Amino acid sequence: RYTIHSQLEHLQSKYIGTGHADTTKWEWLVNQHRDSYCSYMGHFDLLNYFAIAENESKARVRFNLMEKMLQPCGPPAD
Amino acid sequence: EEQKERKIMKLLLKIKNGTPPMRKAALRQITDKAREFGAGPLFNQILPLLMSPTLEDQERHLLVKVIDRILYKLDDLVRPYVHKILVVIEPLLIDEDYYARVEGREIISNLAKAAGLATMISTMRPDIDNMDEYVRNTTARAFAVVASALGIPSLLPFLKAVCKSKKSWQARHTGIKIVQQIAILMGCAILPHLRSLVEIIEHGLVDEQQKVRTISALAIAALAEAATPYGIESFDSVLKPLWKGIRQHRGKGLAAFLKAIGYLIPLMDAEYANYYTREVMLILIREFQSPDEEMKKIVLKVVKQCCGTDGVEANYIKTEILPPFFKHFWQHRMALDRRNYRQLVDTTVELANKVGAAEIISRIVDDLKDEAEQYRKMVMETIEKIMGNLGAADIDHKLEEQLIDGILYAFQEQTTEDSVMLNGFGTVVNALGKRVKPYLPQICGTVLWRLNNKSAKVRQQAADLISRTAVVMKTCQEEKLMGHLGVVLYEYLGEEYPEVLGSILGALKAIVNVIGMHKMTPPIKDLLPRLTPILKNRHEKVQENCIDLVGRIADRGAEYVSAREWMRICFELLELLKAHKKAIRRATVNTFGYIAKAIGPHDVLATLLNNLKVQERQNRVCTTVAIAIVAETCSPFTVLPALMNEYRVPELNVQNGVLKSLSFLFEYIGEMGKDYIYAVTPLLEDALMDRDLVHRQTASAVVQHMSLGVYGFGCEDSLNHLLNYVWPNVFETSPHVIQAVMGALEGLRVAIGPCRMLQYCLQGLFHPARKVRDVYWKIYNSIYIGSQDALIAHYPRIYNDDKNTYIRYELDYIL
Amino acid sequence: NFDEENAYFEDEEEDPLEAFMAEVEDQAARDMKRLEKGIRDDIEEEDDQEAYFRYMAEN
Amino acid sequence: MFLYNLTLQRATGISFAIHGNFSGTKQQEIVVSRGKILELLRPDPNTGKVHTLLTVEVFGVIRSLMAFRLTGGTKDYIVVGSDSGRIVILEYQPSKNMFEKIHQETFGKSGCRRIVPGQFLAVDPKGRAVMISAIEKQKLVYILNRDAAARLTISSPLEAHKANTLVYHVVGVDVGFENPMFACLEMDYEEADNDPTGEAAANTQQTLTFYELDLGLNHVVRKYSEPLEEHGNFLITVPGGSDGPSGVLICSENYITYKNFGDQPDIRCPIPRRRNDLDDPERGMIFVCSATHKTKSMFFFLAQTEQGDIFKITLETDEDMVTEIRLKYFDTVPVAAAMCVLKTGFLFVASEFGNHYLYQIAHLGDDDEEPEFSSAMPLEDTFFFQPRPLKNLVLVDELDSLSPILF
Amino acid sequence: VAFPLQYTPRKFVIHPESNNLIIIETDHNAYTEATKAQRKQQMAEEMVEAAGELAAEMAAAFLNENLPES
Amino acid sequence: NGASQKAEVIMNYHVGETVLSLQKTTLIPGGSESLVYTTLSGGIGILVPFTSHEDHDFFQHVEMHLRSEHPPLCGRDHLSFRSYYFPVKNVIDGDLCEQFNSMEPNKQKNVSEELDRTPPEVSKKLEDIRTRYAF
Amino acid sequence: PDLIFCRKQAGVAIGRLCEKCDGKCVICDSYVRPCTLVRICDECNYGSYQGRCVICGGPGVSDAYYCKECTIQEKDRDGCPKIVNLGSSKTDL
Ligand SMILES: [Zn+2]
Ligand SMILES: [Zn+2]
Ligand SMILES: [Zn+2]
Repeated sequence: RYTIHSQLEHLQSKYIGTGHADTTKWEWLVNQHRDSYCSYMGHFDLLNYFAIAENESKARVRFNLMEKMLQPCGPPAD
Repeated sequence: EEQKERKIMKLLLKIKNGTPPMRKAALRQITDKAREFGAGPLFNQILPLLMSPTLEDQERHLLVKVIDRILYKLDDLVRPYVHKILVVIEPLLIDEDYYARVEGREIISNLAKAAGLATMISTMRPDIDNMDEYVRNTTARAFAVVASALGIPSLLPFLKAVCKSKKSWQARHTGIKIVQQIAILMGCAILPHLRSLVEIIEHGLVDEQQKVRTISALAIAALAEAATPYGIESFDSVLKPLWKGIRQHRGKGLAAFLKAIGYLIPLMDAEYANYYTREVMLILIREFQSPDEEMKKIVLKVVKQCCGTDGVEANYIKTEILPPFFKHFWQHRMALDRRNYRQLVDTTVELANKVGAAEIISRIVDDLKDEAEQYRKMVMETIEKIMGNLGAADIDHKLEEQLIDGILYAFQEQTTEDSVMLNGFGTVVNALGKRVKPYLPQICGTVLWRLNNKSAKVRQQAADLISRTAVVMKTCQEEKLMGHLGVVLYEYLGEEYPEVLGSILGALKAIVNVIGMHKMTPPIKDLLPRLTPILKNRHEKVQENCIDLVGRIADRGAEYVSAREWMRICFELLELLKAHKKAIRRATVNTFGYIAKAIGPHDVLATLLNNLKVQERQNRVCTTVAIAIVAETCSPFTVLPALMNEYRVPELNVQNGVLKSLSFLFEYIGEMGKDYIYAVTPLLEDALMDRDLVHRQTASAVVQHMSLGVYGFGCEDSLNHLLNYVWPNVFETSPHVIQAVMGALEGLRVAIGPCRMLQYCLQGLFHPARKVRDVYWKIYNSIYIGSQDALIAHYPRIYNDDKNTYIRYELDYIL
Repeated sequence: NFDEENAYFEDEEEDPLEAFMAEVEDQAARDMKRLEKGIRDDIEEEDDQEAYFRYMAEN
Repeated sequence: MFLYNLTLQRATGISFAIHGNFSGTKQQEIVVSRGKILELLRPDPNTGKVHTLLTVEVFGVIRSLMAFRLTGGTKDYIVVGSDSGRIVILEYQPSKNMFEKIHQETFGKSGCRRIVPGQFLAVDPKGRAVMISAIEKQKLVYILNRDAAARLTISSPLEAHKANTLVYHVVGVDVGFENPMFACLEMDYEEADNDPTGEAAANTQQTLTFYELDLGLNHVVRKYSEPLEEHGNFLITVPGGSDGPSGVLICSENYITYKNFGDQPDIRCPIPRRRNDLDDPERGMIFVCSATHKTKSMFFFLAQTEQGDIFKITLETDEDMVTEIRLKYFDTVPVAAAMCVLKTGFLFVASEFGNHYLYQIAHLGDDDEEPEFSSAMPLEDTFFFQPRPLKNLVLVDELDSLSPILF
Repeated sequence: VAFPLQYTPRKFVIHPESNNLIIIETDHNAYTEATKAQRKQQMAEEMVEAAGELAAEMAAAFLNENLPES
Repeated sequence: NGASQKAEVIMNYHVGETVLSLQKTTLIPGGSESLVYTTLSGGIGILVPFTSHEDHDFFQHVEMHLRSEHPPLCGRDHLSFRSYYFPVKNVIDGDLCEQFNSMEPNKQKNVSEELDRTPPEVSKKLEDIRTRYAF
Repeated sequence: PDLIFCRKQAGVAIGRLCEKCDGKCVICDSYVRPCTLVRICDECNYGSYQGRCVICGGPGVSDAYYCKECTIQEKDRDGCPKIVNLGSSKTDL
């Protein structure tokens, strides 16, 4: 039963941010927000943009984005 | 119970003889039950299976992994068994196998970490003055290993005490040997502790025991080699006693002292190097004149190391070292040994590298005419290496005289044939280049004489000489001699020996490559009909050289042959496009390209498409390759309409062949296929909507190769149109078809963008139907793993509900 | 351990260690009389291959 | 339409600035990172002017930048973390005036991704290991070595992955020729995702974790892990070995903390505040950047707040324990992205926006009557200082920068 | 050549007749001059009401000196 | 989804910095028109058209050969970096094309042999398009 | 078929190919445009496994490559591509 194709599909499910047919809107959007914040911290001119728009320092913006990564979108249901 | 625990430790048999899954499961089980099992039974079962005489290397590696994992869990519970572990695995530190040593080192490291430093010292202490050299040797090696595992500063006090012991010169010997083994095992990572190690061992150079003095010198040499090039401030209190000792001692001890000197001198600055080299060089000449083989092997290395430092002068070398060196070191007994032979050649090449090639070559050239084959061989090796490193810019007349005389004599009198003389001849003449005009006649006379007879190995050697010398034979403004030897080569074309045939084919190819296709003495019109039946030989060397020769002819001299013969040659070469050897395959691809360029596509493609239908699978692949080669060499503008007329024929097993051809063709031409997507889209639209599954699979392969081949050239309109026809096939239950469709989709991701793919995919991620959701999440997971960061810009806007915030506000900021 | 030089050299054969051995012996005895630290992520966590085998066994 | 792209004036903003002996001589240079440009600057000690030696486009996004050298060497190397899934080591060649690529090792996919490393770079102070880390879950360690020709050698990487974990900052710990150590600010989010009441998100703590690399056994061990009182941004490596203790300074909101593994207790000092401050009373204060300077006798730290005030930081020690932290107002400069203290007494300030500045350090060891603050002072309330014009620094050079262009 | 500004500039237009610039400058997290002056006055009086020997007034020195915001 | 009639994209390019200004203008007296842009990092660049097909084919070949022989310094792929969010469409990168003048003479010789020219002839074609629009 | 990929973190070892499967891509089995050099993990290059073929396991005589299509799609950025036989044991086929 051990094929390459079922090994590929199982390794895809291990990559964080990947979903299946029982993924909820909450999970999908939490993934979206988390890698959005990581990408803002990676790209230097997007961070420059936000730091000019809200009149803050870049270290302060990075710290705020880090703090927002623990619970974006609020708490889950149930 | 004790009788049950072995029955459970059958986990070991599971680990040794089992598949990867069983091995991993049993590894887990034993590493979670190690503490409950205990160090007694675990090792009482592991050690016999480790010292079994029928164990293999992979099972030993697996057992090493098991020992590591159980030592991690049992941390101090092994103290009452350290001695047993060490008795079993103290060998494998001196084994002949390289991996046995590595695994023994890993086991000793993990054991020294599980137990303490104190336990290891208390267990290994008594076997330090044991009167068996073998035991002391392994104890020193194991102490070096535990030092590498626990850090040197932990073992510095024990060594400081054991190297100054007053009761056992055997213990002193063992401690200094431990320092030497530490240096050898750890390398340049000893540099922060150099001063401490040298201070521990420096009192041993003046010991009253000769064995202790010798091991101290060897340890100093090991530390210097490990520290190279840094660290010389830590060797002064040895710099003085070492030079006093080389002026006082004689024998083995002198040999060790000189080895240490030789390692220390390349560490110094210019003045220190010069001074210390003068001293060591005086005693080094006295040892130049010596009987002992080990002594001479040491002395050669010391000369090589001294003469390579910056402070030592080329003039001083020329006036003091070279006369006695060449006087005592270049003789037949030096030629007879092997290790000393290899050391002497290297020392002489490196001496030339600083003194000039002229000095060395002019000193050893006249020995090229000698009655000793091995002496001639050694001289030729040395001269060839020197002229390959430095060149001939400093060689002058009366020296080229002797050089050419000698290499000619050495080539002629060679009885046993080996590539040394061949490569020396080649290097010498190619380093001369333009300057050897006045010698080419007698050179070519010698080559012809060797080629005319002599058992065909002389013939093959002469053929290789021609091969590697033809370039300078023409660039020296000379063509009649190479024309004549090409004629006599062409006469040698029916041979009993394939390796000689390959060599003469190579010589012919080298000649036709440099000489004009005009202006040539053997005519192509008579050469090629002789070449054509050789294409049937099955020796790989013959095949490759013959095909390469025919390719060179078709490339430069196409206007001397008829399209009929070119057609026959094409159809004889066709089946070699899938040969088992990479060299034959690449040679055939090149030759077919040249011939197709020579004649044209019109009538070749006729027969190719003709036999597309009447051939079976193993022969169809070569036809597909040939079609793609023709389209690459003569633009696919001439191939595609004829190939699509073949699809217009109403027959499966023909339309499939056309589709396979198109797939491999786009894959092979690459970015050239960007002008031909619109021409092919209607065929693919028909094929992607078809009842036959193989049609759709092959058409998706075509789309994939097209989209990956054109990337960054702007065919997004055509590929969007095709994506509209690829997408309806994602709801396919057949494995190979769905696998082709997914690959086409991943190629279209690269070609079109993740934005369009995400727009197609957002439809069914939250469909009510679980099947639709399955398929769409597969597609989305592909698009997400490839280009995760580009999706930050393409996600749609999702609104806040009562409880959760889903809007991204930073992106709504305006400046 | 092999080198024609090593064989040549290893062929010609014919209080401080007590003040260290004493303390080493005593410390070792004390260490032994105890029954009579970093965690290793790789050893205690399943690998990708182990996870795949477990998933196949489960379903 | 077919177009052609040409740059007229390259970018002038600065993201990172490191300094070392990159040409191999006794001079010191500065390697700066513009966004997608790598630049090498040399300030002259006799005129106080900064010159540009080399500018290269790298056609990527530089995310991290560190320097190192090996024991015994006299030349510094450059390690770059980027948005390629690669780690590269560069060497400056003065005779050719170019960057030569020494090594390049591949570990993942491209783009500024979330679980592929490239965002954090930590190097062992003795130069024998380097860590590269992502914001989530993935850490790799390479071992650095040398051959007899003194050429760099890199090994296969070792993994230090940790699921459901966020990383704030990674730093190499200065142990002296013991096994290399790395320290990270971490946060596990696995329980905040399973609590609908949202109070696992509340009272989730930040930890400080120490990673030890066993060079002899070739594996990574997680050695220490301690929760913190409040969340912190970046860490600072305290010089260790023989020239000091071996811990880290944790910069938090309103505080700075010293920590070390063993019997060392934690020492905290509040950040002093401007007297008669017109700011909003509900805001805290953080440090935005730092710089270390280590002489043969002593060492100190320079640290800047969100308002631009630099504080000089020193540590009072005993045999091996830290007992106090002292703070002292140094000067006010524009808010910096990085600052370097050079030998020969110069402070380079790369501002996060606008022009850059080179200052000369006129006074160290202070002949003045301003107050010093300390962690050993009893306090019920915070410290208060008064800002004033430049006293210890003297402006010598000023580099023009157009960043940011808004219209 | 550089010409200093008060807040962060966002846009400017050019007057066609005179070639003059019309600039708008805005900052988030900021005080206007009137708000700053009134805040300073209010802090000064809530300092001057400390009820502690009032003879030594830091308020008059707080109101007169101003640090340059650049 | 919104309107029936849709606009076509004819050009796509990742610059690497965020642009806040674009203008079509002439920069030098007696020159041609460029598209000027400025970034948030302080950079000023231009986008200029090609005059003939033969000019455009020459610069395409130069960019195609430098992508393989002079690859970016931190391990990025040039085409991949310019296709960051959308695939590149109809733009040649003259910042890469002009790194020809910084290469070593061996590589300059090899690339000029590939383009069937002399290194001084390649350098002169690069300077010619630059001085036609900008300085 | 009981064949998977290794997919562990690859190091500094270089993959080899026997003379049967010599010019193929270790991923897609193609012969067009070998582009990128293959790295394998340290466990798959050890002892008796040193220098064996990545695809089949026979004696290696050349270096293994990724083709250009796999490089473009970034298929060189996954783990070690050595083929593992799950149906047998270590010293088996
Ligand atoms: Zn492939
Ligand atoms: Zn592997
Ligand atoms: Zn194979």
